[PDB]
Amino acid sequence: QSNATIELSIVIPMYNEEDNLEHLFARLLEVLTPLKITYEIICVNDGSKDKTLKQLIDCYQSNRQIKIVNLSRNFGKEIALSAGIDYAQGNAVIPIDADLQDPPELIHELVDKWREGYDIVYATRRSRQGETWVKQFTAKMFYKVIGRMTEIKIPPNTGDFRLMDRKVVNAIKQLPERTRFMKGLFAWVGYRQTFVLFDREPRFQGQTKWNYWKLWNFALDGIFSFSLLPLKVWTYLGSIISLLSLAYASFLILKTITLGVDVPGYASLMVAILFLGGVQLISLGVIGEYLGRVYEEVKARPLYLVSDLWGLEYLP
Amino acid sequence: QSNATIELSIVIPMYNEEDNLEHLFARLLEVLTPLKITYEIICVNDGSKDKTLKQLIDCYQSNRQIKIVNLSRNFGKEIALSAGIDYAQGNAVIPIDADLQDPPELIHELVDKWREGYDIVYATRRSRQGETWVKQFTAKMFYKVIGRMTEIKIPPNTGDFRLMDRKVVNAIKQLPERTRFMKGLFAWVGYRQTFVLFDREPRFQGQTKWNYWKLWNFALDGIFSFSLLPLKVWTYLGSIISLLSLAYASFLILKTITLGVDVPGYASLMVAILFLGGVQLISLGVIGEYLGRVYEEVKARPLYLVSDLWGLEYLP
Amino acid sequence: QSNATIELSIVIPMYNEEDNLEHLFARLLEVLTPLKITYEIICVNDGSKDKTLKQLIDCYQSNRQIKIVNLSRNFGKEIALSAGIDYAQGNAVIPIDADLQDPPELIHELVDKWREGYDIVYATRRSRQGETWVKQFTAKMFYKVIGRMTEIKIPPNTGDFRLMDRKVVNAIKQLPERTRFMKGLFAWVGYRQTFVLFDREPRFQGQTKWNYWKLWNFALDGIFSFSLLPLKVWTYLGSIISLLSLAYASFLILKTITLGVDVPGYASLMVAILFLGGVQLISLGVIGEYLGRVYEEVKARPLYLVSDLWGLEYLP
Amino acid sequence: QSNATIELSIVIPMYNEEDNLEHLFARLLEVLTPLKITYEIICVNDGSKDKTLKQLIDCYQSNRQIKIVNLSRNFGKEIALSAGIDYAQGNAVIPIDADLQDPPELIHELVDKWREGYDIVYATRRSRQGETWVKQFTAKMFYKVIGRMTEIKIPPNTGDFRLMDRKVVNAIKQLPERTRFMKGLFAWVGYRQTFVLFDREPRFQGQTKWNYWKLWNFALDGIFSFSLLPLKVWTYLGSIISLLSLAYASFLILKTITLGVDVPGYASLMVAILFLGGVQLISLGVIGEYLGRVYEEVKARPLYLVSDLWGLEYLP
Ligand SMILES: O=c1ccn([C@@H]2O[C@H](COP(=O)(O)OP(=O)(O)O[C@H]3O[C@H](CO)[C@@H](O)[C@H](O)[C@H]3O)[C@@H](O)[C@H]2O)c(=O)[nH]1
Ligand SMILES: O=c1ccn([C@@H]2O[C@H](COP(=O)(O)OP(=O)(O)O[C@H]3O[C@H](CO)[C@@H](O)[C@H](O)[C@H]3O)[C@@H](O)[C@H]2O)c(=O)[nH]1
Ligand SMILES: O=c1ccn([C@@H]2O[C@H](COP(=O)(O)OP(=O)(O)O[C@H]3O[C@H](CO)[C@@H](O)[C@H](O)[C@H]3O)[C@@H](O)[C@H]2O)c(=O)[nH]1
Ligand SMILES: O=c1ccn([C@@H]2O[C@H](COP(=O)(O)OP(=O)(O)O[C@H]3O[C@H](CO)[C@@H](O)[C@H](O)[C@H]3O)[C@@H](O)[C@H]2O)c(=O)[nH]1
Ligand SMILES: [Mg+2]
Ligand SMILES: [Mg+2]
Ligand SMILES: [Mg+2]
Ligand SMILES: [Mg+2]
Repeated sequence: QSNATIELSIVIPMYNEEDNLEHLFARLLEVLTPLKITYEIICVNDGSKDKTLKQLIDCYQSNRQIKIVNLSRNFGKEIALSAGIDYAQGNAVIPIDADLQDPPELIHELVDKWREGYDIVYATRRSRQGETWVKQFTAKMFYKVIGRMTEIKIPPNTGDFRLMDRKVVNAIKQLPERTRFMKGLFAWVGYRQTFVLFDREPRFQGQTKWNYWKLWNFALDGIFSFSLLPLKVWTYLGSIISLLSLAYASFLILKTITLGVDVPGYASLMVAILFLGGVQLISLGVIGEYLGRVYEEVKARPLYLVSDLWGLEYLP
Repeated sequence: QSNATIELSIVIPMYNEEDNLEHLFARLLEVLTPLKITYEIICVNDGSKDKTLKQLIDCYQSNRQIKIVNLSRNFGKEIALSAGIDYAQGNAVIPIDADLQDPPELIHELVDKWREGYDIVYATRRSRQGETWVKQFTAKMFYKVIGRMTEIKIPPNTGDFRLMDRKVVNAIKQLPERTRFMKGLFAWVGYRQTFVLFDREPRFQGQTKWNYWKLWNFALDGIFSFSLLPLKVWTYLGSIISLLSLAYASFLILKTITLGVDVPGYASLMVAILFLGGVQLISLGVIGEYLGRVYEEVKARPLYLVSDLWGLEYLP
Repeated sequence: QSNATIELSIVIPMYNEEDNLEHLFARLLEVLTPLKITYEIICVNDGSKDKTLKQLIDCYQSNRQIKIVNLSRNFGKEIALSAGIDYAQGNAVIPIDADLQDPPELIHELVDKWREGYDIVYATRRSRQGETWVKQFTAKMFYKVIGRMTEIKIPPNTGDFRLMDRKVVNAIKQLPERTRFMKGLFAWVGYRQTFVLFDREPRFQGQTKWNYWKLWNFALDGIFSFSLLPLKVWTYLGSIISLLSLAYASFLILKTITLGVDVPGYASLMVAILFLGGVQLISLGVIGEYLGRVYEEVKARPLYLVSDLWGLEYLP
Repeated sequence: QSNATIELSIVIPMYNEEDNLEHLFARLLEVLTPLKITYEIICVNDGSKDKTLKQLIDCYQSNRQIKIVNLSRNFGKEIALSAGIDYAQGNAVIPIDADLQDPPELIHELVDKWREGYDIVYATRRSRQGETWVKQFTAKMFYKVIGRMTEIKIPPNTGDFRLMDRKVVNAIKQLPERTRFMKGLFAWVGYRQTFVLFDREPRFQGQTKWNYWKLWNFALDGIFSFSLLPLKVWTYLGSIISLLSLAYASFLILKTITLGVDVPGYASLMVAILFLGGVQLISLGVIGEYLGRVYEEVKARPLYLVSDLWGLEYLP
């Protein structure tokens, strides 16, 4: 009997991952055989510049569970993951890395948490460990900032290693977004979510020169995709500055009448500067409010997500 | 004979509404039985953190008229109402609250007004009563402001308790909008609209610490979704300021030629400040006009709504 | 034999047009009978506040050529025309006014020009005549301005009285736009276009107190929907102002070194003011360029329009 | 046996190309007959103002390989090319010019490079030659700038003469964009790309008065469609200016306390000017970041492009 129903999809983005395919596939097979479930392995070639696709085709010829999504260009790991998840058909989908920095054995644990009713199972590191103090402090500050500014609650130490139920995968597919912060998006599609702790081996504990410009832009993407306060604060700042300018002008007139001293030219210049700056900041704040509305409209997120229905059929 | 056609949908958003389901359903059944019409009760669980969904499933098992829309997350009362209306199939749809602050008996009156040809029947409180003076004054000022700025006429004292005909429900479904002001949207879909007065009981007359930041943001949403004047005023303000700067410069030159006194440096600085501020305000106004056009485009409201046709079929 | 193919659609937007329906329909029938072609009359009730819809239904009961599009609200004459054209099915579509200020007899002439191969036949007044000098001068200046700024060539003295071939009607339907300047849109869908001159009778020559705020907003819509120069000029203005500030600073330093006089504080303030204003104007210009790109994207106009094909089928 | 499968499409945009059709078609037939492949010639009349369409119809009557796309208006060469490619159905598509400035014989070479597995084959001039020094320097500077700012790598000396595989054509059709920089778009859809060198004949080496305003706007389109840095730089500039203002104020206070001299009015004015300018530049930078996100959303580019699949079917 052929099930024809994939229970588990393993999505691996690959970029120059030759001389890693054999070990990765051996470990994955060793982990996935005891699970006794139908599975597929979607390997997404993200424009590799070496003999990765050739070895992938060699493995695909012999192993029926291997499928290849060959992207035209190198789009990056996140976009390769998105493509692999788009082409995945399992009831659960697990993104994993080809270098096996995240132990594939934990897949089993994830599957267990998936069978207890959880729709998202994050694989979270117990501690950051090998990451430098600067990286840890910046990550902690970013998470605190995004928690304060936004209404989403991104769990700590969560990477791309996770299990997503088919329902969560379809919810993520319902989000047409070109500027995606995946951590915030997974927090936003709030289903039954849990986490499984795992200690990453010292082989991959810390070895990375982080490009802090890329990290800064990633944090900016996360903040801007889920908060509009940076656009709203300016109208109130302009109102405060204009009020200060008006109060200063009133005080200058009061000193002119009660002391008989004409207002100095620099004081009038300061009043005009503050008033014009506040008016322009109010205009910028109104523009920012309307631009936030436009951004919300063009992100085109669903108003809601239905997780379960009783007595009703799902709307197309 | 099975009608298979729901005449009335009752949409109830629920968030932690356990220990209220029994009384709510008993009152609703007592009201809806004499109506002698087929009905459904769409209960929308908006991510309740207690045993609300369990009791909802218990009620759904026994009562065939109860259906449950279980949202993945807590999206808020308005979004839960939107989801329930999306899943409703009655000829008329009535959003009601689970705490029964709005008397369900008035449903009957609403249905009567629905059978007289009205497409929207608002349930309006006779007086605000228990609301504090600050709340009443802010609401009155907001309604006056939105009436002056916009072309819509939002009726006073209207809440979410209302009856919408299927035609109005479909018109609202035709509005893809992520930043929705529902009061203004219902005013904008102008069908045959009336209201039914009702005095809310002292049990729910006034007990609420209003978060005026949330109210302010709600008013901002309402003003910005139906008015573009806050974007347009800035170009005229900049034109006025630039004209004043040019007139001041002309007066300074006139005093330089007729009195033989060279222009003081502070006067020239003031002229430059005013001219640059006016030019930047004109630029901000042009940007605001184009941003208002962009906002109108991305709101993607239908150009018109057809209420009735004679000799023609409805366009798909 | 029943043709079942409407050759001509007459679209009439109506708002409080009772006591005009009898004369309008009599004149239209007198004009359209000699044409010996199948026709329909789409009357669009734009939320009339009198017994217009009742008389329209009375006429529709007896006359098989009358169809009624009843809009939910009063959306305005232009939107009512858009709805009527959307519901029209004739090979040619002619928008006409219910008061018959434009002679329906000219319809015949329009039809003639339609049979000579022209896709758009404008009905143009020979002279403005009754319009005041202010109105004529403002219209002439607006048309000159829109001709200079844009690449479209809006013909003079063209109103809503025109004939549009089905191909032009479908091209206009291909333009999803919520901020529409119909004159510019018809110029933009450039098919075989001609005009027929007609002298409007003194009964409707001039009687109108034009709301120049509405006319100004209409002109702004026309300019902004087909020109982006108001967004682009600001970056060049800022560049010029910044260059002037830098040159002034250089001249001040040159006078400081060649004359031994330290730069006065007001001169340094002026340099800073001009430099900051120019930098902010460059920023506003870059924002305006990107906003113009966004506006072009969200207007979603077709890249091209195909008028004829040889050896190919039309793309869906 | 009728193949019914076009192997090669030749897309020719034509604008006033009468007295060139005979030579163009003779040369094209001479080149395309030895290829021994099925082909079509899509001639796109871009609103020609002479007897171009008549001769095109005459040629289409006799030659079964000629098809005509008659655009309603003159939309420009690039849009005419887009329409012709949209109506092309060959496995490979080659845009060529009607004046035959690019030798059609090179088509053969392109086809050869297409059969070696390349999806895009650019026809690149060996040297610019006849172009003036100003044109060459501006082109080189523009290409260096777009290479530095963006992540795309536009090949040098590439024109519209190229071969695109059906897969690349479909990828380009997947890009709904009204503001298109085709060079950057072809760089962005990164498939197997190569180039074929060709020396353009002295008949077309250099004869052109380039409109540098149009070239400047084209370069602006290219930079803005693939870079957001012009929107991002302003927040950092504002931060720097605000920091300088704060440092200047601190230095002034330090001199006030350590020297006992009250701060001059011009110094305080300068501090206020710099602080307000920096705050407004930060606001403009935040607006620019959000506007860049909006532009990315409304460009609606696909997240990825799949070039090949193994074990999976293409997603609809
Ligand atoms: O453009 C691409 C496309 C796919 N992949 C795949 O992504 C998987 C793992 O990516 P990897 O580069 O090994 O990242 P990590 O090991 O998880 O750690 C990263 O941590 C930083 C951000 O997490 C990155 O900037 C660093 O490159 C890297 O050390 C592998 O299968 C790769 O093939 C890439 O890395 N880059
Ligand atoms: O996130 C949610 C989702 C659903 N519901 C449902 O909405 C119904 C009624 O909502 P409720 O909180 O009782 O509001 P009201 O009784 O109508 O009065 C409100 O008046 C203010 C705005 O109307 C609110 O901010 C206050 O929370 C509240 O006092 C109930 O079925 C709730 O279960 C919520 O209230 N919050
Ligand atoms: O909201 C609506 C909906 C439909 N119509 C119909 O439009 C037709 C003609 O409109 P009308 O008001 O008579 O305009 P005109 O006679 O063409 O002249 C106008 O010229 C100005 C702009 O053209 C308008 O602002 C003035 O109201 C009016 O004098 C009639 O069938 C009306 O019923 C309106 O006028 N207003
Ligand atoms: O609006 C249109 C529509 C179609 N075509 C067709 O495009 C082909 C070639 O265009 P052409 O005008 O001859 O450009 P080039 O010979 O490639 O060189 C150009 O180089 C510059 C930009 O490449 C242009 O601005 C100059 O007009 C021109 O010298 C011909 O089949 C034309 O019919 C146009 O040129 N303009
Ligand atoms: Mg790794
Ligand atoms: Mg309540
Ligand atoms: Mg009239
Ligand atoms: Mg040429």
